[PDB]
Order: sequence, then structure tokens, then C-alpha cells
Amino acid sequence: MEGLAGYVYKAASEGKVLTLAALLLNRSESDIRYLLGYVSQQGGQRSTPLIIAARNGHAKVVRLLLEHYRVQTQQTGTVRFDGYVIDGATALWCAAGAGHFEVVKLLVSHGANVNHTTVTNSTPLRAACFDGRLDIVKYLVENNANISIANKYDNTCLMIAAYKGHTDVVRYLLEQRADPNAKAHCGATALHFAAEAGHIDIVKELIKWRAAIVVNGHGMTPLKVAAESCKADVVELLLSHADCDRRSRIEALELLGASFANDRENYDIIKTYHYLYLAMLERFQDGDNILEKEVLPPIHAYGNRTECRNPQELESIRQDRDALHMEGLIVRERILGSQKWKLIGLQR
Amino acid sequence: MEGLAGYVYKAASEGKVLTLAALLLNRSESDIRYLLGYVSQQGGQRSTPLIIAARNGHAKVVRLLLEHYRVQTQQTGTVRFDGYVIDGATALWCAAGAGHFEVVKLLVSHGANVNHTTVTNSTPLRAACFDGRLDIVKYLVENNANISIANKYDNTCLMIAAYKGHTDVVRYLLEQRADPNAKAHCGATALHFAAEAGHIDIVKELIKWRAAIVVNGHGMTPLKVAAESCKADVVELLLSHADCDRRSRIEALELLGASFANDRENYDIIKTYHYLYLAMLERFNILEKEAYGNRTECRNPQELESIRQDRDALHMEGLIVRERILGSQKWKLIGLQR
Repeated sequence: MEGLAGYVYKAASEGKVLTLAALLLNRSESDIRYLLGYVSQQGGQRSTPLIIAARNGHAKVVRLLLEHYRVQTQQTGTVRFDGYVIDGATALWCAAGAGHFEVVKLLVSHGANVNHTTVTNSTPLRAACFDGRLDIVKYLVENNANISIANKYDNTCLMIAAYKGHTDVVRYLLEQRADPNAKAHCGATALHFAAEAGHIDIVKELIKWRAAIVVNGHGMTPLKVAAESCKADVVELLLSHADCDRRSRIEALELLGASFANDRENYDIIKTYHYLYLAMLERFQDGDNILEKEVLPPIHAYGNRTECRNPQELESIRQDRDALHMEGLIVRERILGSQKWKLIGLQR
Repeated sequence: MEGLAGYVYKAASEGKVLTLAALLLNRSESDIRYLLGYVSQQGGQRSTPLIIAARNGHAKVVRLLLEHYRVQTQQTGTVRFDGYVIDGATALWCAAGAGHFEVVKLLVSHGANVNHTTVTNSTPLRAACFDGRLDIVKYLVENNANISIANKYDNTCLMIAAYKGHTDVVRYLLEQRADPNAKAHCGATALHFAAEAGHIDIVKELIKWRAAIVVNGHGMTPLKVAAESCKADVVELLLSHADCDRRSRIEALELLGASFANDRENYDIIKTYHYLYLAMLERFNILEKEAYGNRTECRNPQELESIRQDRDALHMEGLIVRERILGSQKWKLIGLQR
């Protein structure tokens, strides 16, 4: 009966409804309950015939197990998604993460908990916003998915939708009273992830929904992380949308300019100089009260190398591909004072 | 495990460095990024273990988190100082404000941005002048802290030092080429604040550095602000020291007198009559005076004498001349925050 569990999982995973039905016919429901509750290990995943079938889109197998062998939707396995290992995953969760709307439709109609949480505390709803499948998104919340359950890292459906550019999902969740101002563990809001990824449509949608402007846990506003991530269009939307002060306008322009320069041989030397110079023009608009650039402390000075402190010194290295890379490094340290921890919270 | 986060925060709170260091022994990298980035909500404050450590002076804990666990000095929180909510406060901003000197250069030496601005554009420099801690002030300036980074209401570190009466910090700032003539959103200069608070030693210093006596947002010179704040020492200095117009002398004295008669049940009628009586000592070519109901300003000294003991009529004469000369303070005070 041990290896009989080998053939049940094979037939369910491959979608062979007629094969699976034959292996279960005329067996005790002590053995039937044993076989459909067996957790197999194969492609790095531990799951039941219910889960692997749901994960693979095999609806006729899912319908057979649900309504004919009366399998509990509660059962949880551990699956692989986007390189991540996800413990405590239900068949509902897998189905929503792989875009199997009719697998999701069956499982719900047989009473599956659409708010069941993985060990990552990820929900079927979250798994669906990850992929931006708005049809599954609308259906789950229509069947009472809590749009406010964040993952272990306090990351929200709205956050990951905003990060991956799913405009339609972002707009929908806000219509469903999603909280615009929730803060993840790192402190970012949905506006931070949208800005950092360059999705200007979602930036517009977030501000039109009265999204608050805040700093994350490292002193960064959406304007600043948009500038560090070199999202020039977002930077120039935010440089006028709010009433950011003179100092905020200069630092965004300088962080933006510096961010263009990191791959030393190939960066656009024009756009680097262009945003660096626009900042100094602003720094010098009044010839009497000049916003002088801050000097680095002596114990952190870049040797005999100093930031250009006037328009002419900047024009002096305008064509020097290497000197402008040096400038960017100084500007970023003079302003910005890892990504692994922010990526793990954006996970499905 | 989310309860373990709070235990690490509690340890960094009380400076209990050793029970903290052990709470992080034998632990994953993913876990410490969770435990050392965890924003805990104690009271109205939101802060990480690095920040409340620095806010409470526990240099033992800050170096533990900085050197052993690679916590970035850019960690920002929200903290409560002097009744205000400060967003974007770094660990170095908190230590400079709560006067923790060896924590400050611990952080600065470890590369903490000395010119970090909070959401209110407050700097670690300003946080230290507010408290008048000259040793911390000079250490930041010697590490190139920009003296001219004013807060979002244009309040300079000179201004706050003057207002809070920190004399030796004022003159040190002026020795470092601080612009004495800078104006806040109120239109007020360090001289105005010093006058309003009555710090005669700082009022002397700004003149010694040739600050300008010009009007503010309410159109009032530091002379007139010192007299409205009932600061008799500095009004007498500002008249005597300068070339000041004679009408400036009738006006400063009259207003100084009227301003002592606010709390009418318990105020100095002796001082209210005194200053009003010197005002007409210098009027009565006799310079005459510039009608609410049936109550007009006192003309003759016989009229001022006839109410010398009427606690109420002097109060009314106060309100009357107070409006003749003049005719709010909330955004001035908000700008004077840390």
C-alpha cells in the first residue's frame, strides 16, 4: 500500500483522471483516506494528490477528488514558486499562484478557506496579485478574501501589485478600500515600490487616492528611491506633485544624476551631467544666499578629491567618463550615508 | 519569534548590552535583519534597537549593533522630543539632542551622516544647540556640520541658541561665520529671539558681531519685541547703546508699561505706572499724543496721576496704548522646535 501511493500521486500529478479513478475504485475508505492524504516528495515539493493536481491545472482530477472522494481542502504541502520554497501551502494557494481560475473556482465552491495563510503568511489573494491575474483577484475578494493580510514581512497585496506594475490590480484594490499607507518591515509603502520600479501610472493612482508621503526605515521618500533607481520620469512627476522644499529638489536631482553613473564604460554621460548641473543651477539661483554643497568630515574625505562645488568645476569634467563616475560615488555617499532583505519580502 | 524582537528591543532600551549580545548569538542572517530592522511601538515612538540605544546614551549597545551586526547608521525612526513628533530621526540626531557625547562620535566616526535632516529639516547640530551642549556642538562643526542648514521654518542654529539662552554656543557659532542677519519665516532674527527671551548677554554678542536691527513679520524691531515681552534690561540697553530715534524712546517705554498689565488681578501696578510715567517724563517742543467709547488715552500727567492706584483703569490704559502702538506667536514657537 506504500507504493500504491506512488501511483496515486503520479496519476494525479500527470492529470490522468481515468487512471486515478481506477486506482481508487473498490477500496476501503480507510485506505482511500490514507492514499489521498499521503504526502509525496518529488520535484523538491512535498504535497498530496489534491495539491499537485491543483498546482498543475488538472481540473478534472480536482473535480474527481473533491466531489467524488470527498477530500478535505484543508491539506497543506510545500511547493516551489519563483525559486522559493513555500511551507504550508494549500491546493487553493497553488491554483491562485499559477493562474488556474477554474481550479480555484472548484476549490472555493467546495468550501476552501480563501484566507488560509502559508507559513510565509501569504494568501491565495497575494499569490494572484503577484501575477496580476485580475480575474482571479476579483473572484477571491468577491468570495471574501481579506485584502489586508500581509506576509511575514508585513508586505501587502497592494504593495506587490504596485511593485510588479499590475496597474489594473492596483486600481481595483484601492476601489476595495485597500489601505494606501501600510508600511512593510523595511518601512516602504506601495508608493515606494511603485516609484522604485518606475511604474508612473501606479504613482499617479496612489497620489490620486491621497497616499501619504513618508520615509522608509532608511530615510528615503518615494522621490529619493525613484531617484536612486534612476527613474527620471517618476522623479520629475514627484518634483512638482508635492510641495517638496528646495533641499529635496536638489538632492533628488543629484541622486538621480549620480545613479545614471555606475557601469563606468557605458553609462549615459549626458544624462549624468544634465541632472548634476540642473541641481547646481538651483543651488545658485540666488547669488547672495548660495546653497553650498556639504563638505565631507575629515575622517571620510575622498583624499584630495572633492565634489564639484560650482558650475565651472562640474563643466570641467563634463566629458571625463571616469571623473564623472567618481563624482557619482561621492554624491551618493554624501546623501545615501541589503537589497536581499527587500526582495525576500516582495516574494509570492 | 515576533515576540523575541521585542526582547531585543527591550535590551537595547535599557542598555543591557550583554543580554542583548547573547540574544543574537547563534542566529541566522535573515533573522537579525528582522530583529534589527524591527520597528517597535513603545509609547508614541517608532524605533529600531539602534535608535533607542542611541537615544538613551547606551554606547555599549550602539557599537555592538554597528560593528558586529552591520546595522546602517541611516536607520530612521519616529521619536518624541519636547512634546513634538519627529519623523525621520536618525540615531545620531537622537544622541545629539539628548546629550550623549561618546555616542555621537561613536556614530560619526562610524560614518554617520552629520548633515542628516529630519522631516522637519532638523540637524544633529540644531539638536545640540537647543540643549546648549557646547562640547557636542563644536565636535559636529569640526566634522563639517553645515551651520546654515535651517529647519523647515527657516530657524537657524544661531536662532535657537539665542532663544534658549545658550550664550557660549551663540558666540561660538558667530566665530564660525554663522550669518547673524538670517531671517526665519516669522521674519525674526537671532536678535529678535534673544530680545524676546531677555538674554542680555546674547543681545550684547550679536551687536558685537554687527547684527542688524530690522523689523520682523509683525513690523517690530528687537527693541519693540523686548518691550512687549517685558524685558526691561534689554530695552534699556537697546535704547542707550544705539543712535535710536526719540520717538523710539517714547514708544518703547509706553509699550513696556502697557505690557506689564496683562494679568489684571495680579500684576505690578508699581511697574506699570513707573514705565508709563517715564514715558511722559520725556514727552512733557512738547510731543503730544496721537476714542474707545467714552475712554480716551491719558493726556496730561495729572490724568496719569489720577489713576495711579486704580488697578482696573491702568489695565484699560494698558490695552488702549497697546493698540495705539500695535493693532501669531504660534508659528514662531513651532519654528523654534528642535
